[PDB]
Amino acid sequence: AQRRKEREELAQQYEAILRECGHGRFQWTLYFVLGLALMADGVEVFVVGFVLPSAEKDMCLSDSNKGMLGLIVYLGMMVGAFLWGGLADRLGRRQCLLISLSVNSVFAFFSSFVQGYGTFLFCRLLSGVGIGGSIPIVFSYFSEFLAQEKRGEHLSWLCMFWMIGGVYAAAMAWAIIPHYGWSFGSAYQFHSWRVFVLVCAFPSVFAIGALTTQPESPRFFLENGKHDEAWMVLKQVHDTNMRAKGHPERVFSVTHIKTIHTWYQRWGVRALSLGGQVWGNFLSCFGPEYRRITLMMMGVWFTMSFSYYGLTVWFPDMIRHLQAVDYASGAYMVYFVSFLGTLAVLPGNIVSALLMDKIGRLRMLAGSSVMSCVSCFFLSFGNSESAMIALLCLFGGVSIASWNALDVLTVELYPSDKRTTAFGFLNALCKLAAVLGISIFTSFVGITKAAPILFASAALALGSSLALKLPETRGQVLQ
Ligand SMILES: COc1ccccc1NC(=O)C[C@@H](C)Cc1cc(C)cc(C)c1
Ligand SMILES: Cc1cnccc1CN1C[C@@H](c2cc(F)c(F)c(F)c2)CC1=O
Repeated sequence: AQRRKEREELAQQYEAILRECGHGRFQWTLYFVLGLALMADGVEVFVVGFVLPSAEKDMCLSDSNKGMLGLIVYLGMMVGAFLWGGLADRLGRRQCLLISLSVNSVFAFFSSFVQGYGTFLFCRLLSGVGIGGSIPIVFSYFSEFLAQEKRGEHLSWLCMFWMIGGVYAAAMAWAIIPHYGWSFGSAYQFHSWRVFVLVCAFPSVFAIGALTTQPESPRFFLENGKHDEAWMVLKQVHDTNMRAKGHPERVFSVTHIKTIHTWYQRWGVRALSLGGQVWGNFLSCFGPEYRRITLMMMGVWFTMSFSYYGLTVWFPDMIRHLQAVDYASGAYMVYFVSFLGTLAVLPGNIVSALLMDKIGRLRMLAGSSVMSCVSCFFLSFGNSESAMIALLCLFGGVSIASWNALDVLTVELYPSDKRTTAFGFLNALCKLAAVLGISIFTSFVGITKAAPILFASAALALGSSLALKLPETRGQVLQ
């Protein structure tokens, strides 16, 4: 009872202080810094989705060792998302993001020098574990600096870096290793998979370097009884914004902010305390206040991720089938399709950013889910490569807005002390949905076109039906 009152006062005062600080240079600099980490995450997603499965053909492997790489790295990403999301509520957003990016970079670097398939599997699994935690931490970290007036608009532009990371991975795959033999022979002669792996690790290193310059989230400090650090961070934000805008004479007027109050044996007891706190935070999401919201968010996230990652493997096989049919009358195609998808998402991002705070998160999510279902059903009517590409671009452009709205809802539906835990759980569920979608839609290669399309459309329809029951968060202070 007392704690809820104190946290409500803290949220109100934090929104007032964010309004006093304003929006400007600091927020955009942090936006680029966190976009670097999102770009690294997109690079890893593309590498798991397209590079490794094609490389498995070159690396002669048994029938048992066909799906192995992608499956196990996605499982590592699923584990890491939950782990780092849980730890971010206890150690801090910046600290856990730095640790996860360091793990990802170190093991991506190590994977280049391996001389075995199993060692490469191990290194890439650990790299996936490191990279899994980026999205929840990045989104919560950036949201805790945005006022309620335009938080949704500024959060909607974060996925462009994920798209750019996918495009960068596709371009580097096409350039460094086009139709080459992935063997553990390459001799690191530039056109090598080792060189490709080394180049793919640059965004993570740059993200670490940039993130070392940014301050920890002051909301985390306030929620954990660190008044002075949060005050210093807020003063830094205010001074940066006012100096950038040409008003260095303005003085930060905030005085006091509401605050909430052998070696291996010690490490063990501290780690047990951390684990207990993380488990308690996870179990709190299924309490009487948040259980229904958690279940509905789980359903919507699972359906959207399942449909998207099913289509990501269904579409290239359909393109290959159409090309074969035309002929009977690789990497560059994937890169071109990724570039076109990144271009087509941009109008959807513009519309979502401009309408999120104007019409609300619920209407955006519902309309975009309905349009995504309609476009997924429309995908079945294409009968040529160009028509299929245009329909997929339309589907992506209409569907990205639902993802943006769901990110905003996930940020705003949970309290600050458990936001990253809930987001990490939902992102791990999304990774599981991606695994299931890829595995199931791979079995559909030999059957027909219509059935996978109908399956994905039904999943999107279920997600749209579930989206209607979520509560609206527009106009509220950040919990
Ligand atoms: C920007 O890409 C990516 C980003 C991150 C990871 C992978 C990719 N790339 C793909 O997954 C290939 C292709 C299916 C992307 C795509 C998606 C949509 C909805 C429409 C279009 C035209 C392309
Ligand atoms: C950035 C992000 C934020 N929150 C959760 C997950 C993510 C990462 N994404 C984006 C999603 C997506 C949706 C689309 F409709 C597209 F067209 C597209 F290309 C990609 C798929 C995914 O896993």
